[PDB]
Amino acid sequence: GMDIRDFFAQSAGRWFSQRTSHHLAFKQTESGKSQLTIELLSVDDPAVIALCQQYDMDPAWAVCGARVSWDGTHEGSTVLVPIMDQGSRMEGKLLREGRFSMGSDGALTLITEYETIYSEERLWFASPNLRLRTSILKRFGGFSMASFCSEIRLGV
Amino acid sequence: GMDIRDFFAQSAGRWFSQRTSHHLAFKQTESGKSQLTIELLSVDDPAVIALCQQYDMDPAWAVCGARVSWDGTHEGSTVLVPIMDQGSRMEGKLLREGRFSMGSDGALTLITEYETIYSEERLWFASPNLRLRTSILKRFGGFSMASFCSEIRLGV
Repeated sequence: GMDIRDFFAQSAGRWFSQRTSHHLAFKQTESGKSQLTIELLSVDDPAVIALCQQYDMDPAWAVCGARVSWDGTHEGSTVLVPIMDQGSRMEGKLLREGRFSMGSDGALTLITEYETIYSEERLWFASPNLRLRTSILKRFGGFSMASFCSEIRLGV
Repeated sequence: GMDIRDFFAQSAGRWFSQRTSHHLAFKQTESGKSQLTIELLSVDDPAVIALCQQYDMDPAWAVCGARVSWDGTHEGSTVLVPIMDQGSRMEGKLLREGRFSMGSDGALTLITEYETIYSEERLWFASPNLRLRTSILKRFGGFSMASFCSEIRLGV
């Protein structure tokens, strides 16, 4: 019964991420460990504002933001900012430095599609310290990748 | 918007299964390929009846059944039979040779818990020829396993 802002807040913190990807066509599989740092940003934060106008958007719509940093294979940091839909607290657009949807079950779904490339990710908490996510990648008329991630909260 | 019977019918067929499991506590991971054969059984089928009475159940409740066979590491075959809930076509009990729940999104959820061991699996179709499933295993007060499976329909 939580919304995006709640989901974003919950995600905040340091996590150990274990990723496994299945390459459908080649019946292969590659896995990789990684560290993740999710810090919730306030609508006031300059990073948020920058992204909004960047996407030609008004910061008055940004409900919150987040800075996701990783490390492990490659590494970096990106900022995400959700823009609400007409009178909605569950669906809208997600600005990346794509569309999102919060569901009754408390799981977030992200969808970004260009032309032949469709990407669908689903994130959810199995525990306040266990975030999981699945995803599929469709490309040139065929599914090409299916992935899973286990993220356990670190602490410190 | 499909129900169990529909989900069971859809699952029927031969599939190539790719499984990856993440062992949380030890930050490990093991993957394995496998073949799967799902044949839908009718309430009339003797295998179904046997299981019902076996679970001290009346075959008049069984909406359908299924024989799941696999191969690859270990191998075998088991039968599953869903028993409906009072005036319900989405939730109920699942007899294994545990509780189930069909959702609006068309994804099935299976839950079986003894005492300290909790098991939650979620199956769904990303395509009529792509069935996916995630799961978590809680044991002795701690999550111990998270898994993902990609199943692409074979044919023949």
